[PDB]
Amino acid sequence: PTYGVGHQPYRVVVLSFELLHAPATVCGPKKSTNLVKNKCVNFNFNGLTG
Amino acid sequence: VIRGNEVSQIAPGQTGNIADYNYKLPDDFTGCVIAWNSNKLDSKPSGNY
Amino acid sequence: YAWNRKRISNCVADYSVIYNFAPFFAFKCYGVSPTKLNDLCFTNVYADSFVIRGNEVSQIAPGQTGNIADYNYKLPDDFTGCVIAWNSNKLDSKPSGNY
Repeated sequence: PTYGVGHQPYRVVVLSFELLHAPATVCGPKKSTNLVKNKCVNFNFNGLTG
Repeated sequence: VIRGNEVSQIAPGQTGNIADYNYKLPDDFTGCVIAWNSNKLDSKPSGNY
Repeated sequence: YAWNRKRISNCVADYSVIYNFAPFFAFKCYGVSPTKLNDLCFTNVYADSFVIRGNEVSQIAPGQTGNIADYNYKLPDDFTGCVIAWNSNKLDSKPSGNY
């Protein structure tokens, strides 16, 4: 503990994400919206807007 | 748990000792790297061996 | 204002032992990278030593003006070197004042 800041301990936790290639299993807390058809609409299909 | 000098080595494209012999990140890495100092928990006057 | 320059030549140098000597965070480099510093051969290297405050470490960059960089230690616009900086409170400070 008397060492300098360059030799101080560091606890490193890294996260590795996986892009959408599978059915999505982890998503955020947003509530889903009922589907609409045959209308001009904004959509969000598992993070794919448009 | 790594030393404070090896924080910059945990990145895509880095080379050295930890990045070549302990833990290597891919070049197509997509994630977040979190590092925080732990001088209270992981340090001993006799040494955390 | 009275910084010393030491000439280093006619030797081989290993740059992986720098981190075990001083408690610094990381290198800052202009024109080169510290990872590939051991992969090529040079002609001459020099070492400069001085002590400044923590508010004036930003004046050790090329193309920067101020107080240290204007009248004490000015860097070239085509500087191709690496600058190491670390904190030293147990050696460069006194309770009575290191003047």
